[PDB]
Amino acid sequence: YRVVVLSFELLHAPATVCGPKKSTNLVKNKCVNFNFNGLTGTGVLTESNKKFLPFQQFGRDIADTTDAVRDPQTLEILDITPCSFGGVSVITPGTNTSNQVAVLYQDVNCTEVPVATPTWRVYSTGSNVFQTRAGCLIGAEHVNNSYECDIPIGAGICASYQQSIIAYTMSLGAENSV
Amino acid sequence: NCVADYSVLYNSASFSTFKCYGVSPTKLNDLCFTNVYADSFVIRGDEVRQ
Amino acid sequence: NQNAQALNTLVKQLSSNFGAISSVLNDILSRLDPPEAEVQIDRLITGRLQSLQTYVTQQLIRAAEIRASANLAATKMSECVLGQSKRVDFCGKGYHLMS
Amino acid sequence: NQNAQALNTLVKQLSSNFGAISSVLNDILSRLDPPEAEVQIDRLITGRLQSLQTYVTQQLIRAAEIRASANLAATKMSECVLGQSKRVDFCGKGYHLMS
Amino acid sequence: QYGSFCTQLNRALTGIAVEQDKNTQEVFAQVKQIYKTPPIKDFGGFNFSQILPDPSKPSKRSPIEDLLFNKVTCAQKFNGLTVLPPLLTDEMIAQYTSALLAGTITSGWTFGAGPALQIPFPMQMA
Ligand SMILES: *[C@@H]1O[C@H](CO)[C@@H](O)[C@H](O)[C@H]1NC(C)=O
Ligand SMILES: *[C@@H]1O[C@H](CO)[C@@H](O)[C@H](O)[C@H]1NC(C)=O
Ligand SMILES: *[C@@H]1O[C@H](CO)[C@@H](O)[C@H](O)[C@H]1NC(C)=O
Repeated sequence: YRVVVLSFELLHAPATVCGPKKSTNLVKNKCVNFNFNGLTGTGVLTESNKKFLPFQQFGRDIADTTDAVRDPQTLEILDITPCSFGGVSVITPGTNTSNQVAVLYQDVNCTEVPVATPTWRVYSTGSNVFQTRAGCLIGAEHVNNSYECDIPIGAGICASYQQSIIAYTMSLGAENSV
Repeated sequence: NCVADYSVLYNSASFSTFKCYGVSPTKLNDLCFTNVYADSFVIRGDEVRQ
Repeated sequence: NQNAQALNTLVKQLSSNFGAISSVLNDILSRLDPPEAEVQIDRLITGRLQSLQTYVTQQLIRAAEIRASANLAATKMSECVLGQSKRVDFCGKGYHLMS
Repeated sequence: NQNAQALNTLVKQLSSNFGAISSVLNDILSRLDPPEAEVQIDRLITGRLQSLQTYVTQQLIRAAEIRASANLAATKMSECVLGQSKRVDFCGKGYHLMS
Repeated sequence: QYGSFCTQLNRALTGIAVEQDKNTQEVFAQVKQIYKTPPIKDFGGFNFSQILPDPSKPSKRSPIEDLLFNKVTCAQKFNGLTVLPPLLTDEMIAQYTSALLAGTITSGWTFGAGPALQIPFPMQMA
């Protein structure tokens, strides 16, 4: 009988031995998955320079999350960065008082919120977006006047109910000089 | 430094159990592996349990 | 320091494979059959969840300790700053006057 | 509320199969032979044991916190009801008279 | 299929976080009103300008607090962990501390047991 065995020894994913017929152009900056030279992953792409050795191939980092991709055809270097993520909190008054609420996302920017049933589309784009260092809460009006701390939000912000939910900086009590 | 082209393996018939995948499940001809060493040899073929 | 070290320990547990073949989420899916790596996923998630439970328990212990320390801080602040205490070595060394 | 929630979570863990085929041991005995039911039951045992261990640890933490609260309550009783205390914010807002 | 361990872990961490928020609120928010030191600084010779906030620096802290904050002092973010901000920032905590300092300097000990009554600092020390 004729038998052939193969060594394999899978330790380095971006190598030179692969011939899939699929070909696609390179993406500069899009929050999309990548499959360059057999290496899979997700994140956003960003171009930068690094003193990489020529004979070497790629660079892996903590938790074996590679931060570099090289084009087999054209010689250039790009860096990767994982996508923005976080929880979403809901700021509500008493359920019997009213039904309207104001969500608060975690440490994310207001730009990518719309990207990430018909009533749910309203909160995506946002008509009263408030940007705060604790998070990007929407649906609550920002008032310059300050009040007592009713609902706890991070970094000295508090939301109350006056027929619309408002968000303000909490006051530390009435001032007085003896 | 070649194209591998493992799709030819599914052709013909007979062969034997692969009994060696040992990575993870999804698609066959995507990963680039590390090194493809072919060491074809001919035995009596009485038992391949070795 | 303890918080940062515990957090670093928690994230280093993703590198260990807990007896599986690989230890990364992308290497969870290459070419073989799901069950073959489903057990592998079972092995991975068991270890990761055990590490997470260990982290949560240690955090609970440390939170209880810090809550006790801060309750002491609150009562000390309220009894030494907001008044003069007759306790011997509760508001310093010697006869306490003000804080 | 915390005690009831922990108890409800502990009992609800029996529904989860922890990677077995069924959460009811009667069906495990009825379908699986004892040589294979031996290895199938192991998952149920380890999962329920893990749930019970987590519950016991959480209850220990809660009992320590409540013991701290009870010690504070006993101290306040002895120092405010059985006498008058000079500690400022230990007997309400203002100078203490009685409790 | 492994159960509901994740809900318990999330609940425990959330409980710890709210515990710390309420904890710092309990430690510092000991007064209902904000007191401020009078513009003229005379207390019989005691020099509190070293201990009170100074208007010159943009950060409303005291020179002891500046050393206390400077003396004591990254790709781990992107695997499923976040750090919530404290309920009240460092500026508000410093404002609470400044109010407490002004209260104990001017009123004495009575600002924590009712209305704050002024009294000269030499007499308070007496
Ligand atoms: C909310 O209002 C309803 C009135 O329909 C009342 O039955 C309920 O007790 C209220 N809940 C609270 C927490 O006040
Ligand atoms: C959010 O994105 C906008 C768009 O460029 C930018 O101006 C803003 O500074 C970003 N927010 C933060 C906190 O950097
Ligand atoms: C409130 O603050 C904003 C932001 O500084 C300012 O544009 C606005 O004029 C202020 N007053 C009112 C009434 O909105």
